[PDB]
Order: sequence, then structure tokens, then C-alpha cells
Amino acid sequence: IETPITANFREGLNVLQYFISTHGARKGLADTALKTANSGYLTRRLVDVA
Amino acid sequence: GITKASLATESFISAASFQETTRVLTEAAVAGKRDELRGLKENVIVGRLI
Amino acid sequence: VYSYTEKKRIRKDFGKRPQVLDVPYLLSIQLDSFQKFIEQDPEGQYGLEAAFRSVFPIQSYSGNSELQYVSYRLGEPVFDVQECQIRGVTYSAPLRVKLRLVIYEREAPEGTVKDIKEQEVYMGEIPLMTDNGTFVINGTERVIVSQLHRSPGVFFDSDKGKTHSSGKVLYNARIIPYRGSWLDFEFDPKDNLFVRIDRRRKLPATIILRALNYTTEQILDLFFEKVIFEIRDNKLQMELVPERLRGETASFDIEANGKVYVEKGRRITARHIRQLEKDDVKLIEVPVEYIAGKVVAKDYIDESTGELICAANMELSLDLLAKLSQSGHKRIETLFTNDLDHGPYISETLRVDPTNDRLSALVEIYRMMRPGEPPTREAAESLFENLFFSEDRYDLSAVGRMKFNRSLLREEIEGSGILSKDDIIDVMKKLIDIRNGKGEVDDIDHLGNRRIRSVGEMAENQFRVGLVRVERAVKERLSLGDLDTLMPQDMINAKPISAAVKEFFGSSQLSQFMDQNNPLSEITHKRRISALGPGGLTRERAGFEVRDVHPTHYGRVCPIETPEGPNIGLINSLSVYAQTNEYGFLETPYRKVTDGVVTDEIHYLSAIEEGNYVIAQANSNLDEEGHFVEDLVTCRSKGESSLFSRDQVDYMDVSTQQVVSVGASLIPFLEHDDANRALMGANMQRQAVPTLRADKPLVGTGMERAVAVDSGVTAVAKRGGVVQYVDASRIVIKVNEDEMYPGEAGIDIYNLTKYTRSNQNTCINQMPCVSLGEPVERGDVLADGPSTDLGELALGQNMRVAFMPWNGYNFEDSILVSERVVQEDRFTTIHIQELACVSRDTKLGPEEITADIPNVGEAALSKLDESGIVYIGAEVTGGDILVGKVTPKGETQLTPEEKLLRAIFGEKASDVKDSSLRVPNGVSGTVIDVQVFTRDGVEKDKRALEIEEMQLKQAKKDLSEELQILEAGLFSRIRAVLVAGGVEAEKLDKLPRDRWLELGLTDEEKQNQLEQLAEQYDELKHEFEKKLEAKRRKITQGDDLAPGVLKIVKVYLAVKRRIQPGDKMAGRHGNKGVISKINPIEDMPYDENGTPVDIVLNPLGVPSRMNIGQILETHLGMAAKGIGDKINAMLKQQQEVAKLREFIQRAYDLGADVRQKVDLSTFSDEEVMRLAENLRKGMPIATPVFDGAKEAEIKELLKLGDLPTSGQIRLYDGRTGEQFERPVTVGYMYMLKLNHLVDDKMHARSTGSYSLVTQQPLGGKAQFGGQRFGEMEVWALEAYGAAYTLQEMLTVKSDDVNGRTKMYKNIVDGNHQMEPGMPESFNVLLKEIRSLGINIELEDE
Amino acid sequence: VPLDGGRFATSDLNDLYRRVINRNNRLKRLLDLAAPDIIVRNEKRMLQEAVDALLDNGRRGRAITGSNKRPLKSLADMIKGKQGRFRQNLLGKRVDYSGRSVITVGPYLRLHQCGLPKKMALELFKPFIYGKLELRGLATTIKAAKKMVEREEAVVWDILDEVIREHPVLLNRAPTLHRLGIQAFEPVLIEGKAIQLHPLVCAAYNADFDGDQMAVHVPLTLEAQLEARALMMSTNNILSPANGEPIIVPS
Amino acid sequence: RVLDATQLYLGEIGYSPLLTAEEEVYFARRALRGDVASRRRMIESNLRLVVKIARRYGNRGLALLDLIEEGNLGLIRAVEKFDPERGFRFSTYATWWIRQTIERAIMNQTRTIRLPIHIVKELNVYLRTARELSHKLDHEPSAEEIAEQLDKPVDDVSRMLRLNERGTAVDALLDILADEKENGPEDTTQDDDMKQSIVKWLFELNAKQREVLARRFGLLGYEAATLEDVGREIGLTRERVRQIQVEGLRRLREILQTQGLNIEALFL
DNA sequence: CTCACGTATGCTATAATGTGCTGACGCGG
DNA sequence: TCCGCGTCAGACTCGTTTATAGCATACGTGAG
RNA sequence: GAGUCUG
Ligand SMILES: [Mg+2]
Ligand SMILES: [Mg+2]
Repeated sequence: IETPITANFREGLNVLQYFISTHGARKGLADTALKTANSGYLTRRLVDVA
Repeated sequence: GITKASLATESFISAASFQETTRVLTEAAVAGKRDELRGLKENVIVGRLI
Repeated sequence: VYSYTEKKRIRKDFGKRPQVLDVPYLLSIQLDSFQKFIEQDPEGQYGLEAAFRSVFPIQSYSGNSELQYVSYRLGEPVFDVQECQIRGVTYSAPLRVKLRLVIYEREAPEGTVKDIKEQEVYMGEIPLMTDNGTFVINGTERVIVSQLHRSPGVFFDSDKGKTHSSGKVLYNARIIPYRGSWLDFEFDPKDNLFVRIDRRRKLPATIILRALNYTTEQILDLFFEKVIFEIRDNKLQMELVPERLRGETASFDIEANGKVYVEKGRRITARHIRQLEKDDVKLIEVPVEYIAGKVVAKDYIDESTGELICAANMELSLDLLAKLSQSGHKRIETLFTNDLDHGPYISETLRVDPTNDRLSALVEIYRMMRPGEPPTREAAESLFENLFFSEDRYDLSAVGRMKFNRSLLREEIEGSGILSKDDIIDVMKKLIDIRNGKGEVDDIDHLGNRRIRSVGEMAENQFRVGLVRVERAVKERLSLGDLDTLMPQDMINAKPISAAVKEFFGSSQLSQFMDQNNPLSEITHKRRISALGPGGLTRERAGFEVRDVHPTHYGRVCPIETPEGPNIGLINSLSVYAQTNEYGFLETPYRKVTDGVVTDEIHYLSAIEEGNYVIAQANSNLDEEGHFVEDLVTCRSKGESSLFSRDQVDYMDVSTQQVVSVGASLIPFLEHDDANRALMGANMQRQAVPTLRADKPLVGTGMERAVAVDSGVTAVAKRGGVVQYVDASRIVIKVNEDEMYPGEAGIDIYNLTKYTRSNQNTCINQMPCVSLGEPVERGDVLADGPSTDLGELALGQNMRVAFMPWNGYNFEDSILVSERVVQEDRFTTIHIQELACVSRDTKLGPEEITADIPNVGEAALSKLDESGIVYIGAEVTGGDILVGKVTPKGETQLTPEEKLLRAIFGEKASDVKDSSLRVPNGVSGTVIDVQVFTRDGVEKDKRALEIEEMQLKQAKKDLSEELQILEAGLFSRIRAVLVAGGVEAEKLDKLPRDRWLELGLTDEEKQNQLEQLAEQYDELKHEFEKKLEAKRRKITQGDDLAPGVLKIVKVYLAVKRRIQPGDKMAGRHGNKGVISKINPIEDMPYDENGTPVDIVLNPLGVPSRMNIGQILETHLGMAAKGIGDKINAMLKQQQEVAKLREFIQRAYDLGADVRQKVDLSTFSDEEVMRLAENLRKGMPIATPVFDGAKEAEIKELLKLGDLPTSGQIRLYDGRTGEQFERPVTVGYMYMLKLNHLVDDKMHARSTGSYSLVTQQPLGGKAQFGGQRFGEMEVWALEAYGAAYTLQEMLTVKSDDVNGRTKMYKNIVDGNHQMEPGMPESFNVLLKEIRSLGINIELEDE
Repeated sequence: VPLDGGRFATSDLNDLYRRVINRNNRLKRLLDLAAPDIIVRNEKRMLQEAVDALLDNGRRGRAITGSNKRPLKSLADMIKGKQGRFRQNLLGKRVDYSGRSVITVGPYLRLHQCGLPKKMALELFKPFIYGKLELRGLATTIKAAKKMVEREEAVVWDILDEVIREHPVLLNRAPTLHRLGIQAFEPVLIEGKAIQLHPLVCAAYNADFDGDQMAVHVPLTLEAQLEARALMMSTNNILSPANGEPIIVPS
Repeated sequence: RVLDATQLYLGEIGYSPLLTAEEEVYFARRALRGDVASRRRMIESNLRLVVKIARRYGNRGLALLDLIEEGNLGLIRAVEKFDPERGFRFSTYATWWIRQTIERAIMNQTRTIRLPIHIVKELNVYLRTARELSHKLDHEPSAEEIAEQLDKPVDDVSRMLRLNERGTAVDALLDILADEKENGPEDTTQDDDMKQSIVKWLFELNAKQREVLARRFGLLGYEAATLEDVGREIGLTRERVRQIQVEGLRRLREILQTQGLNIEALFL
């Protein structure tokens, strides 16, 4: 995003800064649910080979 | 590379347990292949000592 | 100006932004939607009306007979919600529909004067929605979640690369109806336009135009602009349009008049173009060689021969030009196709098109959908017309047509549900415009393209399916039968419609068990939006783009409330102020800004409308009754945010809260919390179990009261007035004359629900809020639900918390709690479990529920009464028998050891077994209730009969008290009317009230009032009789159960669970923990004043977590309690009402720019001391979300409490007495006990039952299962050495049948030797491979 | 098999075998009856369709939908899928003498110990109790020993304390990514329903006590006990096998 | 790319000749006399009729192809027992046969457990009655309400509606269900303890008492005999066998009171 | 040794004779 | 175009709705 | 099989 968040938690985040935060947050959480499986599939391919 | 290397093992019990079980068993059945149970997965399948 | 329930306890508001619009009814969506489905509208096709008019009238295949719809009616519900829940039946109304069988003559042309038969037929019961928003299906409360799907209309999309490493953007159009086949247009790498009907095989796009009867020349005239070529004398000329060339390179020397404008081989810039246009250039002379390649538009033929010289859409040559000239044509219409802006797409597509005429095109279309089957012309016309041009199989709906017309830039919103020939071409036109570069692709995630279906639309659809199944049956029977004997009801079947609707409300994905842990859980569940289920996405189908927050979600969908799971992003909580537009798009309120002045005029804007205006932010500072204070206001438009001038501003956010959902609105200092942690906070509030004592939150937001009231779990006063009678069971209010209607008796009775089972086996208990003889207004809380304080929502309990390590007892989020919490029974929770015992009928004979049970101790049978049922109030523990039962046994061939044993005790015990319902092992409780369901023919148990005696007498008492309080209340009114114009005070009270039918007065309005009250009295007299007969019938009524089942006994156990190590606790900033240890009071850190802390939480679980909200909550919580401690001190010493008033006014009116004013004064002295008594256990404060309390306001409040500005205190170790070497942050965090109790999760197994085929032990604690030893876990043993441990786990511990028993015997024998075997799953594998016909043998040594 | 409700429940292989037998027998009939060849052909197609559905349903095109609309599970489907028999019932299994519960800290523990709930351990070591009970002559036989445990008599606790002494128990956490996701401990009997984990091994399990749970497993044989104490013990698996740096580290 | 067995077959049926009245009579007379071609042509020409009835008989038991083939069996019986001498048309007579054979097959094959048509026919009447009741009673038929209308026994109506319940698929439900015929190791171990104890108990009581007691119950002997049947061995008594059987059990009752069972192992 | 009970195969006659839910995953070989 | 892959345990709930003729002889086993 | 969940 071209506009950074000038403020900090102590000062206080607004609804705009918070809404913009959410994107990154949820992509992170979705990443944990969805991405975990290719890592694990690599462990399993490795195990079978060796 | 890993996936093919695991399927190239001369044990069809390991090949079947990994993936592609239908195809592995047709090619083993047609070859009249004999698995002498040398690897770890093979022994774990028959419930024997590793 | 405050309400009576607010006079008892006022929350201090740190909000500064005045609320122009109040929070609406939160359970608006469910109620409006379903209400539209059942709502009787004559015109407005909504739910059933629409459904009948759509299908009906159904006319026979012969055309003699037809069935037509008149009107429908819902019968009143056979059973109330209560009886439905108990009995385990669906709460529904019978659907009776008037239908008219009309018959035509075949001999007369269309004579309708033969037979008209009209009758009211039953078609199913439809499940009804409760006033709360739920459906009771088979005695279980369920919620049908609103759905989010792609709105019908058109969409223009494009694979951004993907296909062809060429990296070509292939544009496509998708026409989506509400019902029908999908119509796709798409480009190919070679720029050929293709059509996929119903995403089948590809066909050239032009083929569909031929099917709609377009000649080649007409197609070209539609997409292409024409260029005229005049052949004058000998030189070639062409009619020039100044621009066309534009950004092209001049292939010839372009000469106009006599004078050369372009140089040959140079690019024509803007100057050349304006020069040519101003000179008015219309003819330009050109070489003959430039036409080699130009495409002819029309068919040009030789007027002499009358044969075709060149067909339309044919590439010209020097020789075709010559032949054309000499024939006598000196004007040639050719196609304008200059790459770049005007691409020859359709021209190239016609060359790819194998078809010639209309028929050839219709045949090819027919052959695509039905490949193989020979064409007929009738078949091909019928199929093509029935795809997109049939009113019955295709329907864009109002929203489809509306979005379609707006996408093609039309003026008219409303139109046909079927696709017009004009529609299809306009869509192709726009596709091609987008390929050319003018026009853009629409977004799929954009809420302007995602629509909400709540219940009523979905119930409507299932109901249409039912009708369609009926239509086939009906039409079939209308044709076969004789018309005159046969009436309409013998043709209709109710079972298809009932089955369609039953399958929706019961089998459907979107119909799920209501989540009832707590009020907020309910309210948030009912306002859920799911993109999943039928007609929606799947977890497999669901990408990353849909899941993420879209710009348009602002004010409509919560960005911070989504399951952290596979459903992350598909399930969404609705925003606070959000609502559904008439078409079902989401919309949000905004304040109109007129001439820079910000009006209170409020407009709900849809996703698409929002894009167009510039909307200021809610935090934008308004200037005292007019315009914005600041010159450059921070606003948002075109989906992005920056500074704007004041004149540019169109609108503004209504509240600061509108972005957030309900659940997140309850988080105090949300502003200071990371969005991830906040998500889990809002998610865990839903898991909060209500405690024995519902404790308000000291640090609230203000949504607390809204949520408690709208959830419905609180009893709220409709009429108000003064409370005549309080009881731990009921509240009777006497209504005030101003709202009290002069027709019926003006006494409201609210019956409270006492201690009832929830779906999660939590406890639902209503207690009375008000005292005896309290004056109340409309919308005052009369009784508190389970997790509600005086009107406010109370999910858990606030506690004195200190942030500091303990001796590792708060290691990783682990929580250290004081014994005082357990003593004070705070977070003690009530749970009610339901156990059933079923008496079935078997091939051997019926099972008996006697107390007479073979092989059972007197200890066990002590607790069962005559029938074999446990007594009410009886404490029970695992293995105790609740309902005694015996299953008849047949000839049982016993062994020599069994025959010798049965001989020794002589306890042959007849031909019966022991199948008694006994308390599950380790669960221990008190029996609160017993219910018995018997069949109709079978002789009732002695215990069943005494139960009915109780229900009958209790029913009689209930109804009797109704008629008594209603008669007393009604004559109390007649008494006041008679005094009006007839003073008889003492004289009327002396004669009996029963002999008041004679009493009247003069013929005026007051005599008519007496008549109203007398007709009501007698109405109630008979009503009481028929009510009592109904109750008596239901109590006697034998219930129809499953086949096989003679009777069922349901036992309800009650359990009090104490808080304990392993139990899961959290705050509202997503801060979880498991309790590690319960510390003695002596051991806990204590203040200078000697007061011990309740909970010790770990400092290190804050700065990493970036939920700073919890710390602000703690500082403010201590300040709140500071002021409560001052009020408690002033109340203990009595002191002056004047002095308390002073302190309390200075307190409420503290904040720098406090919005909320509280001009204490007007409060009467009695109101003030009731208020102080509530404020004593800590002054409750409200910190709105994004308009919360500032640090400086919290420190100012602390100073008012004489607490430190740092909110850190000196603490002393309880154990040593020595001080901690630095100040510790202490205050009050509102804490929640979640449903995840250790009591429910601990499980252990040595040996048990084993699986059917695989012979491995079962899974799960309910099946007494062994833990799964997975691939992962095996590999660990492989990495180690551990070969015996692994084999054990593979063999004697799982399948190996002989091995496991043999090794069990060895372990009791103390041998600890394995003796392994062959795992049985393998023997099955072998059998399964031989069943495939593969010989798989074991080859021996 | 008969469900309790009086209803029956059966494998889909029964529906597929019945398809095959009906069509095959009808083919025998139409051959005995000398039927015209168009009809014979249809029956031969239908017979091949039924056998192909029975062997591998869904490979030969549209799978045969049974009762719900779901395709019938065929022979090959029981072997093939991850869920087949290989991955589910054979390369990993459900296991006896296995339990679970929520984990919580035991800062008082030494590195080689873990808090094991009384009731959980009572159940896991049932045969070991029966065994000592009969060697002390406190129990006359196994059913009397079982009833003494059911009654949870005071003497039984003393015996159970005696059995657990120097007997290692395996603790496992999902997911088991590397070998230290299983470790052996000497158990310490504790009143209460939560497992107590030593802090320093929380790193290897990636255990944080906000509700995580652990599997318990009892090594039965002398060999398995020794492999647990020597190879898999907490104390003995200090260094990461992936690197030379240790895993057990205070936090 | 016509691969589907159904579309292939229906393609082949369409490819047939359609018969007239005079043609049906000519072929039918030759057919009953025993013509090869006549039988073939009448069957092949009337396949279309089977399909029309089989098309409206789907989604009830078997598949369309399975319903068409069984329907074709009715066609064969129809051609065999057709009477061309009666002026009445073939299509009318065939329709009966096709519906009969389809219905009969649908009543047998559809359910895994063979159900008799006798019960199925009764069931039909109960369900038709339920339909008429439902139209007038807004509610659904009770068992007793149906029984009242047919003047039949409540128990008989309940038995029938009890057979209406269909079977459920195990494939999962298989893993919830556990072997009930296979006893657990703990139970099997308990039987081993008892059987072993008996052998030791037999050589603890008197020599004649453990002979007579064991061989009666079939504990040591091969066959479980009765008081009178113990006479076959050496006892050859009725009174002395009964006194000695109970004398063995009385001394053994005191052996269980002293070891610590009796009332302890009475609950069991 | 005989009859009842459970189960099955039989025959009836206006003419009728051509089918038919959910759609969209993504990467590699 | 086709087909081979996609992390590891745990909790709970729901589900297996609907259809069709009547009466005579014939085939076959079981009970008294 | 479709759920709502805890890592
Ligand atoms: Mg962290
Ligand atoms: Mg965790």
C-alpha cells in the first residue's frame, strides 16, 4: 500500500488503518490453514525416498 | 527426482503404499513381480521387525 | 433523559462522536426474509405467491384439462414451540391451497363451460421461524444461515495469462441467469470469437447468430463500420473519415485536392488529422493495390447475368475489382478493420464457421448438446428456443435483468427474464470493445456482484422444486383420467413438496444446530453469511482472492470475523449497520453532505452506488451544527483513500462502528489490538459459558445492552406500567392506561423459562430483574437471560489481574488463579445432560422397563421406583441404573463352565438379559427431570401415569390462574367505568362480583364499554374450557414414535462443574490460557492494603501478541473499580446523599471531550442510592470501538480513584512477605471460561471393543477408542531405534487378534513378552486384491 | 449387520455383486430363450458395465450412484485412496494402551518426568495391576481384581504406584514433524485430569499450554521399556538430530 | 463418440420397423404357429413400448437399462400368449405384461433382503389409504387410523409399516460399529482363568465327586449329559448321581467363600 | 403322514410404440 | 485431453426419501 | 457423506 500507517498502537489506529491491516492478517491465517499441506507432502515424499 | 525415485524402488509394496496404487499393482501383476520385503515400509506393512 | 433500567445503573461513555443513527434490530435479516416468504402479497411475487403463479396454471398435454391456483393459507401450528421441542417434532403450519380444476371441450374450440371443480388441498407443512429467528426441526433448534452467491447478470473476465506461454490475455463474457443454462463467449489465441453453451464444447460465435437468423452481410453490418470505395473514370477513390487512419503508417502518398498531406511511409500525427478534417476531405485517390486484402461487405452480383460475382465477407483482389467495375458497380462497401481499435474478429470467426444457413447452425448447436442423436428441424428449433428463450427454463430474475442492463449501459432496469437477440449481440459487442481497449473487466469478489440469499428465497426455491415434481404427476393424470368423476385432490401428492422442504430445513448444509453457548453466540450465528453449500463455492473450489478482504466489505462485511480454519474467508459475519437492499445486495448507511453542511439525512448505498461518491471518514471533525472544521477532510472514493477539499465531499460514515461486526464491537480497546488476535477474541467470546452469577463487564463498549435486548434471551416489557406480581417463575405487569387497549384486560403475563438444557448442554435460566411494584416503560428489561446483567450482556466475570511471572505457573500462557475464585463460585458453570432409554420390539419380543432386573444389587434397585425409573432429585454416579430395562433372550447354548455356574446360584433368571440405561462412566450428577413417551395402544407404566396426573393438575392450575387474574383485572376496569357516571364505590364491592351481569348504567359510550368487558369475560369463560380440553388431550395423547419403539424414557442430569487445572480461559483480546494451578489465598501476591490478586497472567504473552487492548482494559478496569471502591467506602459510612451526588457527578462528567452528558441533579434521592449501590462493585465504563477512551482520560480517572497514573502498584509475595523488586501492573480484566473443559476431554484406554473389518480398536472417546498411531508417529520410532515399540503398536496393540489376547494374558502373568503375529487388516487387503482377480500369494521360506 | 434400531446396514459391495448376478443370470436366461441378438448385446454391455463398476467404479466413465447419489464404494476404492487400506489401516493404526488429555506445566518436574493423572494411569496399566494383585494374593482372580479397581479401593492405588515405578510412558503431540515429537518419560502420578509437561521439552513438541493435548502410550514389553528408557528418553534426546545445537533450552 | 450403453441401445431400437394392425395379425398368426422371423420382428418392433413404460418406471428401484431389460422379458411372454383371433390390439395386452414383469422385478431386486410380493401388495393398499387420509386429514396417517379404514388388525398394519424402513449404507459408520460376535482380550482372558481353575478345582474335590460333576456339565467329558444320562458312564444311578452332583457343588461353594468370592462373585 | 403355511408363477385385452441434473480447482507428465 | 498427486490427530450433528393391481394354481418345506 | 470447532 502506497500510504503507510504513520501512527502506532500507543497513539491509536483508526478504522482505515485497521481495515487495511486486516488484508495482511487474514492472508497470513489462510496461509497457515492452506499452505501447511505442501510442506507436509514434501516431508512425505522425502520419507518415502529415504 | 524424489517421486519417480520412490516409484523406481524394486519393492511394489512400498510403491503401492506411496501413490498410484492401481497402476503399480497392474504392472507388478503383469510382471509376476516378487517382493522379498527388504525395506522398512514393507516390514511395517506386514507388521514385522524393522 | 434516561430510562428506568438505566437509572439503576449508568455506564460512563468515553465516546465523543454523537450517534445520529442507533443500532438497528440485529436479528433483522432472518425475520424480514422469512416474513417475505410467508407474507401474503397479491402482486409482489415473494415466496409462495410467486411460486404458485410461476408453475400454475398447469394445463394438460391433451389441453382439455387444466389446474389453476386461487390462494393459499397456513393453518395454525399443531404444536407450540414448547411441545415440539419436548416431543421431537417440527414446528410447522399446514399449507392449505385452493385450486380449481377447469375442463375444456374437445368438440367445442375452447369452451370452458364443462366442469369447474374448486377445493382446498393439503400440500405439506412448512416449518415456521421463531420470533427469535430459529426453526425447531425434530425437536432441535436450528439456524438457516444466509448465503452469498454470484448475482445473475453479465460478467466480463479474462485469464491473465494462464493459458499459452505466449502470455495472451483471452477475454471472455459469462451470462449468468438465476435459472437456466450458462452462456459463455470467449476469445482464442488467434482472436476467434467462440461460444460455449453450458460450458460444453467450443463453437464459433457466429454460429449462434445464424441460429437467431442472421445473414452474413447482416452480421458484418452489426459489428463492422463500412468503408465506401468509389471507382471514378480510371483512378480508384475511397470516402475518407479524417480520424480512421489515426496512429497508422501511411502506405501510399495521400493527396487531397491536388496537394500532398501525408508523406508515404510516415506515421500520421494529430496535426495531419486536424488539417484533413478542417479541409473537409471526403474523397481521396488511392492505388488499386491497396484494395488487395480489403473485405467486401454486401453480396455484389452481375446485373447482366444475375450471378454472384463476390459473396459477402470475401477478401477482394485486383481481378475481382476489375470484374466488379466492368459489371457496372462503381461503389464498393468494404469492412473497416484497422487492428488496434477496430479488430476484424467476427470477420475471421465467419471464416472459421463451418455452417452456412440458420438450419445448419441450429443442427450444429443441437449436435453439441446431444451428440449422436440425428437432427430434426423441429427438434433443433425446439432445443435452441428452450435453452435461453423459454419463460419456463430461463429466468434472469429482476436482479439479473437489472445488473445485465446496467452492465450494457441501458436506461431501463426492468425487463424480460428471457434473453433477447439484442441482448446477446450487445454482450458480444461489449466483449469485443474490451478486447479493442475501450471498456474494462468487472470484478467477481466485488460485493456489487455478490448477492445475499437469506432464508425466504431459499425456502421459495425448494418449494418451487416440490411444485415442479407435482406438475409432472398432475399433468400426467389430467391427460389419462376421465375428467368428470376425477377431482383435483386425487391428482395432487403432498409428499413430494413436504419432502423437498423437509430436506432443505433438515438435511441442508445451511441448516445447522444453533450455537447456543451464549447470547452473542446465537446473535452472531443468526447473522452469518456463508459462501458455501448448494449453489455456492466449495472448500476445493475456494481460492485465495475470494477469502481476502475486499474494499467493498467496508460497512457491509466484518473484515475481522471469520473462522480460522478451512472456512477462512468463505464464512463472514455481517457488519453492524449493514442491511439487504430490495434486490439482495448489501448496503450501508451514510450521512448526506449538502453544500459542505453534514445533514442528518441518511442514505443506504449499495456496493455499486458507493464507488461513485466521495465518502468522508467518521472520525472527520464536524464543526458545531454545520460543516467540516478542517479544510482537507480524509475521505475515500474509487475504492481508495486520501485528502479532499470540503466542496468535493458528498457523504460521510454514519458511525465509527459500521465497519465492524457485532462480536468485534464488544472488544473495548480494539483500536490497540492486532487484527489477528482481535479475530480470535471475537471468536472466543462466542465460546464463553455463562457462569452461575452473571457479572457485568466493567470495561464495556455500549453494544452490551443492544445485544442483550435484541438476542431475545431477555424478557423485555412491551406495554410497561407497574409490576403487580414478581415470582421466580413469572412476572405479571399491570399496563398503563395510555398504552392499555380498552378491549382486552390490560394485564401482561411474562412466564420466565426456568433452568433448561441448551444445545451445548449449557444452562438457560431467566431470573426476574425488577422488584415487586416497580414502574417500567416499554422496552425495559423485565427478566435477565443467562449471560446478562441488568439489561447488559455479561459473558463472564471481571477479576483483579496482575501481570508478572510466577514460579513457571504461567509459562506459555498458563494461568495462575487464586482459590478465592473457586470459593466465590465465580466461573462455576451449570450443565444439563439428556439421556434416553429406548424400549424396542425385537423378533424375540418386546423389551421390558421393569425394576425386576437379573443380577443387580439392592443398592442399585434402591434408587429405582416401582416402574424402574430413578426418583427426581436422586444423586447418581457412573454405573448406577437410571432406567431399568431387559431384552428378551432365546435358546442360549451355554458352555460347561456357564451351565455349572447357572446351576450353582440357580439364578436362571428366566429368558431375559440386562440392557438398562445407566450413568456413563465418570459423569456424576443429580436427576432434575424425567420424561416418558409411550405409544397409544400399550398399557401405561405406573410412573408414566403419576407424571400425567402432575401435568394435568398443573395445567388446570395454570389455566385457572389465567382466568382468575384475567377476570379480576377485567372487573377492576368495569369498576372504574361504572364510577365514571355512577358513584357506587362501597355499594358495588359488597354484592358478589359473580352477580355483575345485571349491572349497567345509562346508554352512552360507557355502556358500550361495559358491553365490551362483559363479552370478553364470557369469551374467556368458554376459551378456558376449550384450552383445558386441548391440554387434557395432549397429556393423554399416545405419541407415535419410530417403528419398533414401544416407549422412551428421557432422564435429565444436572451437573455443577468447578473451575480446575486444564480448563480453558480467555479474555476478549484473543488472549487464551489453560489454568495450571490453583494457589492458596496466602500465596498470592497482595497489595499494600492486603488485598490478594485473583489471577496472575504472564507479561511475556503481550508484546509478542500485540494485543495491547488487554493492558488498557486492565488500567481502566482498575480505575473503574477505584471509583467503585470510593463509592463502597461512602456507602459503608452512610454519609450524605448530597456528597455522593457531588462525587458521582464529577466522575461521570470527567472526560476531555465526553459526548455523554449526565446532569445528575434530576435523579431523586432514592434513585441515587439504588444507583450507588450498583456502582459500588465498580463504575461500569463504555469504550466504543475506534471512539474509545484515551490514555490521558484513563490516568485522569485513576487520579479520581487515588490510584497511580502508571496503573502499576507495589505487590508483596504472599509466601515470603518480601516486596517484588519493581511495580506490577494490576487491574481488572474481564475474563471468560470457554466451553473447552478438561472434564470433557480427558480419555484413557487399555483394551476395548475392536473394529468390524480391520479389527483395529475404534476411534474417539465416545466409542472408547485408542489414539491413532499415524504415519508421522511411526516415522519417529523409525528415526529412533525403537523397533519393538513399533511392532507392538502395529500388531498386539492394533490388529493382531491372537497376539493381543496372548500378550494381555502374559502381562497379567507378568511375562512382558510379545509373541507377535499377522495384522488382520493385511489378511483383508489380500482378500480385496484377490476379489479384483489378482493372484497375490505368500511365498514361503 | 443389524443396527440397534432393528434396521440393517450393509457394504456397497453387496449392491455391486447383486447388480452383477442379476444381469449375468438374466443373460443366461436370454441365451436359453434364444433371444434376438440386439437384446443379447444390450445384456452383454450391461454385464460388462456391472463388473467394471464392481472392480473399479468411476474409471469406466460415470460411476453408479447408490442411495444418496454418492457413487458406490467399489473393491479398488477400498485399496486405492489414501483412505484405502494402505494409508489408513496399515502404515499407521489405532492403538491399545493409548490415551490423551490437555497438557499443562509441571515446573516442579525434573527433565525425565511427567505428571500423569491418577484415573488415566489406572486405566492404561490395568493388566499390570491385575498381575501384581494376584501375585500378592490380594485378588483371588481377574474378575475380582477388576471389581476392586472399579471400586477404586485404597490398596489398589498403592499397587498402581508400585507398577508405575521406573516404567516409561511415551508422550506424543500432533503434528509429529521430527522424532522428538515422541519422547519417553518416567510418569509421576498426579491428582487431576491434566497431563503435566516439563517446560524444557516444550520446544521439541512445539507445545504451548493454551489447550494443546497429548497422546500417552504405554510400552508393554521389556524390550519396548528399554528402547523407551535408552533411545527415546527426554534426557537422552537433548541435541536436535537435524543440527548440532541442543533443543532443551530454558525460556 | 457414442460410448453410453443406453444411447447405443436406444439408437438400435429406433432403427427398427413400426408395426400396423394387419401386419401385427399376419406376423402374430405365423408367430404362434412357430415362425423364427415373426417372433423376432414382433419383439424388435414393440421394444419402443417397453421403453415408454420403463422411462416412467425409473427412480424407484433399478436403473432405466435394468428396467428396460426386465420389461423386454414381459414383451417375450406377451408375444407367446398373444391372441390374434381376438379383434383387440396387441399394445393393450402387452402393456399389462411389461408392467407386471417390471413391477415384480422392482419388488425383489431393489431390496437387499428378499421381500415377498404378498406383503408388498398389502403395503400398497395401506399407502394408497394413507394418501386419501392425508388429503382430508391435514396431518399424516397414524397406524391405528389406517387400520380403522381397512378394518384390519393394528398389529398387522404396524408389522407392514415396519418392513417399509429401508437399509442404510455402512460406508464412516463401519468404524463407529464394533464386532459384537468377537469378545475382547479381557473377556477371553477371564474364560481362560475359569477353564484353568476348573482343572485345578477337579483335582481338589473328591475323586468320585469331580468325575460325576465334570462329565455331566461337559467340563472334562465330551458331551453335556443330564442327571439321568450320567448313568451311561459307570454311575448307572439316578438318586446317587443327584446326591453326588450337589455334594460336589456344596464343598465347592465353601471353597469360593474361603478364597474370597461367593457373594463377591455373586454380582458377576 | 398329512395339512397348513410361505412363497411363486400365472393370466387379464380401448389404445398407448423415441430417451434425457449441476455446472468453475491447479500443477505435471 | 487425460489422470496422478494435495499435513496430523481430536468434538458434535444429520442422514439413509419414494413408489406399485387382484385372485387362481403351482412349487416346496416344515410342523404336529 | 454436510456441518460448527481446538491445536
Ligand atoms: Mg507470537
Ligand atoms: Mg497452541
